[PDB]
Amino acid sequence: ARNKPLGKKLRLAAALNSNRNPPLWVIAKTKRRVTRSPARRHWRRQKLKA
Amino acid sequence: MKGTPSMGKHNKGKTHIRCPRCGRHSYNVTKKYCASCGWGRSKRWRRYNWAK
Amino acid sequence: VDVKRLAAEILGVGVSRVKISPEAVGRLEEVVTKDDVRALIDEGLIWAEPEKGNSRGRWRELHEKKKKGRRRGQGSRKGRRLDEEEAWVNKMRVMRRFLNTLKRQGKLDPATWRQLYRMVKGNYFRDLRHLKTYINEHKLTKEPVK
Amino acid sequence: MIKRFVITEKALRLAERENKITIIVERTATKKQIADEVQRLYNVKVEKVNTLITPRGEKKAYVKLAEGYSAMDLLTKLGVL
Amino acid sequence: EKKVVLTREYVINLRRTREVSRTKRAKYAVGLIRRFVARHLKVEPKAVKLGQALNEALWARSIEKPPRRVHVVVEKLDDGTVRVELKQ
RNA sequence: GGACGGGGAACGAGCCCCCGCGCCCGUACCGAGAACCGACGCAGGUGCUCCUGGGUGAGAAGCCCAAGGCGGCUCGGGUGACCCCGGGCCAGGGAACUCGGCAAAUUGGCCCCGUAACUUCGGGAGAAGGGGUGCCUGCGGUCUUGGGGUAUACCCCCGGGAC
RNA sequence: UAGUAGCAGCGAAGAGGGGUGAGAAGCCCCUCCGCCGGAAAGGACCAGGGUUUCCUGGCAACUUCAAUAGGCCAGGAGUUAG
RNA sequence: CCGUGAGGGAAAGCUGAAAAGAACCCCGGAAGGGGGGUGAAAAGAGCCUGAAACCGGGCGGCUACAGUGGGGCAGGCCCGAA
RNA sequence: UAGGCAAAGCCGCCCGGUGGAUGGCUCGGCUCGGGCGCCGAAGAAGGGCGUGGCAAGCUGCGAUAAGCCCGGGGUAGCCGCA
Ligand SMILES: [Mg+2]
Ligand SMILES: [Mg+2]
Ligand SMILES: [Mg+2]
Ligand SMILES: [Mg+2]
Ligand SMILES: [Mg+2]
Ligand SMILES: [Mg+2]
Ligand SMILES: [Mg+2]
Ligand SMILES: [Mg+2]
Ligand SMILES: [Mg+2]
Ligand SMILES: [Mg+2]
Ligand SMILES: [Mg+2]
Ligand SMILES: [Mg+2]
Ligand SMILES: [Mg+2]
Ligand SMILES: [Mg+2]
Ligand SMILES: [Mg+2]
Ligand SMILES: [Mg+2]
Ligand SMILES: [Mg+2]
Ligand SMILES: [Mg+2]
Ligand SMILES: [Mg+2]
Ligand SMILES: [Mg+2]
Ligand SMILES: [Mg+2]
Ligand SMILES: [Mg+2]
Ligand SMILES: [Mg+2]
Ligand SMILES: [Mg+2]
Ligand SMILES: [Mg+2]
Ligand SMILES: [Mg+2]
Ligand SMILES: [Zn+2]
Repeated sequence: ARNKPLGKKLRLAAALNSNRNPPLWVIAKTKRRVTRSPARRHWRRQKLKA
Repeated sequence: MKGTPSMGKHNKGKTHIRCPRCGRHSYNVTKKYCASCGWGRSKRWRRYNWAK
Repeated sequence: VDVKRLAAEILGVGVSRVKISPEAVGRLEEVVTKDDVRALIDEGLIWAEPEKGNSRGRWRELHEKKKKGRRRGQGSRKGRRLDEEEAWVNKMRVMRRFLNTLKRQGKLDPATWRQLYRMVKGNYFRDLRHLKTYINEHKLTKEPVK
Repeated sequence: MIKRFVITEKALRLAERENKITIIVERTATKKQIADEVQRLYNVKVEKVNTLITPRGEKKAYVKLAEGYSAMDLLTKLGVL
Repeated sequence: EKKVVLTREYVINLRRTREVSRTKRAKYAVGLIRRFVARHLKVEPKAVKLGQALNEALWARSIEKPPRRVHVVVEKLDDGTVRVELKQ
């Protein structure tokens, strides 16, 4: 939406911050055990109920 | 019309939003309480024995 | 970057009218800012094709023919052109201002003005020439009206 | 109150051209508080403060210094440049 | 810079375009000229290059009405590529 | 905003010049035949919700072209059998087809003439039926809109516009 | 089953030359050809979506084919009000 | 993650003793292949063992005038080390 | 006549690819027995958001944010899962 409430906007900021895979050194640190994050999503596939 | 065409009308409305007390997507903005925790119509937390 | 997107906004024209010279293919990949597109527009490697306006020579020729009376026959008409309601407004205004001027100056008495004013409203007179002919023929005024 | 400075390409162009320093402050800091913090911390004069809340949830303030103080000088004095 | 080693005039016949679908006739005629020149000049079809004036002649009446025949000039360059241009 | 009353001070404006302050939240982008919903980069739905040049035209109709955009309703090439989906034409006959004129076909705009039974007197009615229709060369009219003539209408002259 | 069905239908579509590149019908540029033009298509914008926006680079996966393209992937940036 | 919501709700364990996690050379656009190494053993990060279904190759028997599977007897070809 | 001699195809074995059974393992569960037993206006439980140099999740923590101070144990390493 063009016009947002700040409470809804802040929750979108939290989702935006967490949407990222684990860094490449974490994969090396864990010997390829930690490769994926559950907070990873696509905007078109998984919809936040914000 | 009750199937796919009527599904296209669910793009702009809303019945519930996020509840401040429990954080779930269960706050009824018209009835003005939470369908999960009961915030706004009951100061005690809503929880029933028939639900696991 | 897309040079045509930048160049169209500099030139103030559509992106469909922005032309990049094929000689400047090497310099496209180096352009970073709008100042770099401004350098190329000054050099003439980016310009804008002049826009098309629909030519009106055929229309302007045809409009003279239509004024002379060509191309308006029965086989060229599909709907209503003459306004019947609008014609009545001009018919009353032409005849009323003529009659009112005559009475205002004094050449027509208010009594004889009334019968003609009501005859105008009653659709007795086809046009102004008919009204002038009636006024001249019946001698409703001392001096003939042109 | 201040969290850090913004030294991006846009922020650096602003400092040289419009005498503006870009900072990240607390999300609840107002324009009155940001102007007071900048003047107190750095001993300059603020003309106006333009503030926005970024899509990542932070507050960014474009502080325009008054016309006797250099925005780039304060950046280079702090050592954050 | 590339030098010419053989020049010929050819009258390519495009009557076959009237036997294919109307919506691909002008593009089909490009294939006819490439296969014609490849056959007569003994090169592959990808080695043939079409001049701009020839292309405009093929597309002059849009995709459905290419010309029935074209008078062309074929030139074989020193490196092996053949150039075809409309006779003008 | 104005009026009508009461109270108060010795100052003082709705006029002119000058000075100060204006916090908080939104602001990117799509807004849809790929950014929303429908499990999809879905021929549906939401939103064509509001706006848009020229020619023909009654017309915001259709057709062609601007401004502006697009070739991304995200496979390409060859062949030119049967068969299928969509489309065109068909001599003579003219519903003989078929449950059934289903489907297709016919008519079609505008102008003029003309128009029945019946009727709740309003209608029926575009009833029905007949004729005209292009292009070119000239001659006129009814207005309209400015300017110039003594000149507010009329009359004369000049330029533009419509029928 | 089977390297088979489908990737037609709903009134647009491509072609030539050059450049990039390991690799080009498909990416970039020019020329031609076409479609919309009171709009499945141009301008604005609500809800909803939430970074899809911009820049750089890339092609293991995604896109009914390809790809050096990309709403994809990686990195960085971006929304200023009396 | 699914549903507007009340609510509903998965899949998914194992290198080696020690990374000693594969130096170096040729090829490839790259994934990667060959040679060469480490290790008791590739156990090679898609990592203990690694079945069947399934698919590819090699071998044995048949194969275009003969209607298929199971059993008994007879024969051909092939294997028949423990 | 039969063999050299073969198409497509069929059966068996071996090797390979796919797959993740089997076996071994186990910081997990389950059951039973014993104990202990309330927290909150001195603002709780629960939730949101944030917090790490490179950090997305979990765990911890709360703008003093994988942490600050004091004392006891513990002496040589430590900077959670990782
Ligand atoms: Mg969706
Ligand atoms: Mg409701
Ligand atoms: Mg005509
Ligand atoms: Mg009337
Ligand atoms: Mg905007
Ligand atoms: Mg699609
Ligand atoms: Mg245009
Ligand atoms: Mg296409
Ligand atoms: Mg017939
Ligand atoms: Mg019959
Ligand atoms: Mg019959
Ligand atoms: Mg019918
Ligand atoms: Mg097919
Ligand atoms: Mg085909
Ligand atoms: Mg059309
Ligand atoms: Mg058109
Ligand atoms: Mg129209
Ligand atoms: Mg639009
Ligand atoms: Mg890009
Ligand atoms: Mg983009
Ligand atoms: Mg992404
Ligand atoms: Mg603001
Ligand atoms: Mg294994
Ligand atoms: Mg033996
Ligand atoms: Mg065989
Ligand atoms: Mg808590
Ligand atoms: Zn609640």
